[PDB]
Amino acid sequence: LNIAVLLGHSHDVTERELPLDVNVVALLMNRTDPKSLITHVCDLMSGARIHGLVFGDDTDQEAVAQMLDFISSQTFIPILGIHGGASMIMADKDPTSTFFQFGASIQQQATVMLKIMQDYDWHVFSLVTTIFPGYRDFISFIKTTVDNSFVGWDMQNVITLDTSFEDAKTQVQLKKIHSSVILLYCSKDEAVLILSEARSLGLTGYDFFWIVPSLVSGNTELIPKEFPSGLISVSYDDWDYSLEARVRDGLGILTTAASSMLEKFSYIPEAKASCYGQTPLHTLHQFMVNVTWDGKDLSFTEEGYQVHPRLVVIVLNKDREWEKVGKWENQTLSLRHA
Amino acid sequence: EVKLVESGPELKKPGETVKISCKASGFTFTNYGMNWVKQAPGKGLKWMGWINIYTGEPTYADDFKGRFAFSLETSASTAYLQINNLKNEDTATYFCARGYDYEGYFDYWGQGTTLTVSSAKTTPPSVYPLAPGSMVTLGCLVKGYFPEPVTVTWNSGSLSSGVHTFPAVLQSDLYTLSSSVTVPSSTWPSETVTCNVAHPASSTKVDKKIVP
Amino acid sequence: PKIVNIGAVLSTKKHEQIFREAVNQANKRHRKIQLQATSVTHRPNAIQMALSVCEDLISSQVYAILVSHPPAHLTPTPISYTAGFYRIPVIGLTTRMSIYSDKSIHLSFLRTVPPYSHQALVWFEMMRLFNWNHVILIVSDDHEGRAAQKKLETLLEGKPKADKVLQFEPGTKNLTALLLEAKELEARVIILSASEDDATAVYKSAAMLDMTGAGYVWLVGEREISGSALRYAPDGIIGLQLINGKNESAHISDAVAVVAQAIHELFEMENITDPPRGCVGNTNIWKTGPLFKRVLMSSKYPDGVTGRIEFNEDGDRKFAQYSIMNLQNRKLVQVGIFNGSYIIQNDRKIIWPGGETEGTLVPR
Amino acid sequence: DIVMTQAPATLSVTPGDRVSLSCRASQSIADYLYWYQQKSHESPRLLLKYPSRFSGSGSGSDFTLTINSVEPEDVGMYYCQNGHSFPRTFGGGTKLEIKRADAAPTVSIFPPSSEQLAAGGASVVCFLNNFYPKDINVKWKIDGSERQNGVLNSWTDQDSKDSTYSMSSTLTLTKDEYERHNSYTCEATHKTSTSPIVKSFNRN
Ligand SMILES: *[C@@H]1O[C@H](CO)[C@@H](O)[C@H](O)[C@H]1NC(C)=O
Ligand SMILES: *[C@@H]1O[C@H](CO)[C@@H](O)[C@H](O)[C@H]1NC(C)=O
Repeated sequence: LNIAVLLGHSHDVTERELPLDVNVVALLMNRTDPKSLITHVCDLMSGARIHGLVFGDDTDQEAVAQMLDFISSQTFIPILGIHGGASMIMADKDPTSTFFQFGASIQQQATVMLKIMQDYDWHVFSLVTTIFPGYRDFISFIKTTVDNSFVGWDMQNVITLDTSFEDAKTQVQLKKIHSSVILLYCSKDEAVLILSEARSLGLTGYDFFWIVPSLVSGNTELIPKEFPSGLISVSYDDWDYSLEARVRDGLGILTTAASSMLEKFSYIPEAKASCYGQTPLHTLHQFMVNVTWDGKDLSFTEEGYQVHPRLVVIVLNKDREWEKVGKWENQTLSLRHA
Repeated sequence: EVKLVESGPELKKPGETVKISCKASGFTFTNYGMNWVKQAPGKGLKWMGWINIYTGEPTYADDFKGRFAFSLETSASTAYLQINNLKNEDTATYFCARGYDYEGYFDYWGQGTTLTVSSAKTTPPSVYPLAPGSMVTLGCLVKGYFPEPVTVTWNSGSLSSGVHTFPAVLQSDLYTLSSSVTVPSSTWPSETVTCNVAHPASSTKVDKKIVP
Repeated sequence: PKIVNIGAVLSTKKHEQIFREAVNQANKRHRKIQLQATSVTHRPNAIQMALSVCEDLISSQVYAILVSHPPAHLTPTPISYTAGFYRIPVIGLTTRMSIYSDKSIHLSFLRTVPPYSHQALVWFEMMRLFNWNHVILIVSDDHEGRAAQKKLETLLEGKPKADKVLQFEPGTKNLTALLLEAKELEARVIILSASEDDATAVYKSAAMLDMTGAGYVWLVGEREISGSALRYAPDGIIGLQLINGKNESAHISDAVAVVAQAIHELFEMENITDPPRGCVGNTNIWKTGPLFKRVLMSSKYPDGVTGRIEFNEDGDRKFAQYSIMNLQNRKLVQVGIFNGSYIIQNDRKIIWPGGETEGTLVPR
Repeated sequence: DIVMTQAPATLSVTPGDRVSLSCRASQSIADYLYWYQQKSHESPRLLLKYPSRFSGSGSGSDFTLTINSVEPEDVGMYYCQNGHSFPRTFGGGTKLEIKRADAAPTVSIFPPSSEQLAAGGASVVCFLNNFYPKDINVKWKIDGSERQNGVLNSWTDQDSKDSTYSMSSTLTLTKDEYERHNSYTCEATHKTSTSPIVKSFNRN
């Protein structure tokens, strides 16, 4: 009934798009810090009585999704991570929360990376990870899939870097690599220091193939100078997926869950009174987990991410631009050679 | 960012009631306490009490129990100080100070509200410009007004360096002060020097210009 | 002499005074740094708590924030998220829940107390002491139950194949079928990991199948011998009690000592930035945030009021000491301590469930 | 209750010296002892929790606020507040003045304006601005005769930037009496004056 949309500066601000009447609230802000996030959602909750939030972001701060998950469990407001740090998948959604993201899990991304290597017949590869959260899930999914498949891969023992800022230690660990294809798992800030160190050792030239998940690429509009030309990445930051289309999917999920909740129950949960000063019987949690909109499956997992996210293989050309070179999204298959 | 703006100065006869507001900004209301501090003219700082803002529970001191009530709005982020049965000993400046934590130090104060409990009549000031007959110094005489205070500025507040506003002297329920402005001879009288005088009690404002 | 502020979120104003005293004693110990103490008590709701972390703590440019509980435990979460946003280290003093060991959600979190899951370290050592090779592990199907199971199976795999795991949904008071399955598996030593309410339900259903008496050994942690669970615990049960686990001041002065030692070991390096000044407008992380967290976790403070203070790879406290409690005639009796690496016997005799009585072993 | 007693009411410090202001409590209050600075015509400002030149020491019942390098902007009143028990009480305050180089006043006299006359009033104003030290004697002489009745004196607090003092004396007459005399002078005696600084005018 009442839905708000928060975005970042770019082309923006033109407001609106079944039984419910949808009053969309469109506001923009350049500040995305814990206090600014809480204040805007609370001020928005205190005036307008919003039933769901569509939030998009233009940063690399994965902790924005951490704050939106916290806000969603404290105000009982369904929040949809649409773009930016709000959509980066790191922590599992809180069970009581109603915060879902247009993002892909690490297991879904590594599925794309292995299909890339299978196409180009890259059976020999090395694994370079840090102690960053998620690296153990990354190694497991790759070890089990490689050992369970019959592609007959060769995988070097995983090279692990405990501290970035390592100076010689990074240099000593990077020398253990003896493969042409390298799967690197680390944060975007950790990748700057590692790839800059790998370039000095002559490991970033077109002799090698570096494949990194969306954690390293992050926002496709911010490219550090230390990223080498020819860097392969699997990310869900589709440039072709428009912000206008994303917020439309966000609105379509909430309105469908609203009318579905208006069919099983005779009322829509009224917004909370206030964030400050002093629980709902039913929420849209079970109604927006499975929702189809315009022939696109927008279902969410219990952990928070999408079941059918729009994965895209991107490459970094010498012009310092990410080039969409492949798409996995259709019929469970990677279509490269774009 | 973080600010505390109190209401303007008041003039009430003995036996009335006044309400002083304290509008907070830039921080999370209901996370702090509001303290009220009284200061008589040149007579030190005295604590009146405080009020929890999360729970509107006031705590009055022994000397300020009975005629003082703490109140608040929490939607407008405003703390109130109401004083009933006004006596002559209540003429003072009343500050609101934010209590860090609750019951912590007072890390942010308001500008203060000047309250005057007198039975005399309100009187607008009479502004007289002082002109003489390398550096030139001009004057402005604000005479016969009541009560305090009176805000005096020069050339719409632009003239700041070289201003000397002196404290008012009172004589039979009427105050009188004077203000001096020293400007280079390169500016006056080639340019204009305006003396601005505002008296909130009379709700008046005069602007006498200094002319040779 | 530049100032370095240390934040804190404590239970009472009395503890803030103790926090200021510990930082004052840290400044006496003597680059010259002036440590300053900035603290608040817990706010009413989690939202106001998060805002108070921004307005009262981060606005003072704190290098770290110490967190304990309120008076009358998942309360450190709003502090963890807000300060973790800028990768500012958060040192937990009270909480023992295992969700804080997951760095995917609490990346910038450390602890001066170990989580309940690390009690399996003592369970592993008693299995080596008594040469136990077949145990039955009963855990609740929740974050705390899985974490206790995973830590135990890791220590055993360092030699499955020695323990059987039975899980039950929390809140279930009908463990009759689960316990009969434990009996069918020829259960002798049972290790229980559950909450006070869940452990109570296990004990009541265990007395149903005559499994609270002879022929059984019960090895549990602290929650399972606390409050309601103790009233239904079988005589002869053996549980654990974390030494100084609930002494907030002891962990206030220990965390301050570790932070102070780590602040000076941090400023011996180059290219060091100051923590953010407030939240509004600041979206990037603290540049030297992750480095300071690595300096803290690598710290070794052996002279600690709660023993040696080292930190896990996840930031959890290492070398914690436990009391090995044995319930004798409705009264908990300390039959020894785990001093961080070994078990010390202590001159009392264990009373097994029933009539058999024996010492804290070390012999045939 | 509990009374807060501050040891020196007034102090005159040379710019750059180190001054320590004391604050003794009747009872012990541990470290719940706050320090406030109130400059002239301003609200109090919290200084110390329990700047960058202000430091705090002491505990229990005797405390001390120290300024390592005193700056000219430090002129004002300093209160210490008890925050350990209700009711919270403040100290008697400490007025901080700063020593300075001797500066002669700038004297300027102004005759009654036409507007104050042509209404019923006669007021002569004399300004003595930017001098140090603050001790000045001001005399009003009419036709060489000293006048002490009907004179009003106002003084400014010490300047934060200039560190000087200023004074205004106004001679109030009846418009009838102001016409009965011709010479109005405003003389001053100061430390920096070998001869008394005199400013006068004639209504001619
Ligand atoms: C904590 O230790 C102190 C002694 O240092 C003692 O006074 C206090 O009672 C202890 N508290 C608990 C809960 O054990
Ligand atoms: C623990 O006890 C052992 C005895 O086996 C001893 O060697 C060790 O130093 C003790 N550690 C501590 C921290 O007391």
